[PDB]
Amino acid sequence: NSNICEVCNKWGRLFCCDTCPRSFHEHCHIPSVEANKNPWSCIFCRIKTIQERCPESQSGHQESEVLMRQMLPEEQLKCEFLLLKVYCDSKSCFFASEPYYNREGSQGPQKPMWLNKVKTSLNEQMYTRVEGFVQDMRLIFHNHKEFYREDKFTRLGIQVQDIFEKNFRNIFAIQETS
Ligand SMILES: [Zn+2]
Ligand SMILES: [Zn+2]
Ligand SMILES: [Zn+2]
Repeated sequence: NSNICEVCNKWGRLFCCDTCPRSFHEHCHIPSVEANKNPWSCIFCRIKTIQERCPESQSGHQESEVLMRQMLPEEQLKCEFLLLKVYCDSKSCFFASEPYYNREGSQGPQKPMWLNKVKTSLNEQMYTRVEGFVQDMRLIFHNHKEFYREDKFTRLGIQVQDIFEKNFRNIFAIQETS
């Protein structure tokens, strides 16, 4: 197995996947690495299994259909993996914890949002449809773009949104378009 966490790329107290060479810190994995279970399969492996069991799940889908899906166990897992893919980028540090807003010439957002809040919300089963999760994730980057206006720091919102969107299209097998 790898000797660094797949998500944060640091060593430490790592839990190893039994079906692939990835390793994780306990709270870097989503959901947090389970107490017992031997063997243990990581989220990458669990998603791969869904795909292998139903190869047709990879045919293209309309975003609007994906968003209306109820958060059954497979959709819950897919959103957890999508969230984890965002944390895998180092620029996610900017969006992880609760923000505050005091910049001359801007006003903070009406509805602040951050990754760890989405993480808690998924853990607590607060989202009933995929749309709930996706709306909160997109709000993170939208709030950032609006607040930072012309400061070049706005680009960090663009960059991490692009990671989110590419992974959303992959995980939920959104029909490819130009
Ligand atoms: Zn880690
Ligand atoms: Zn694995
Ligand atoms: Zn099938």
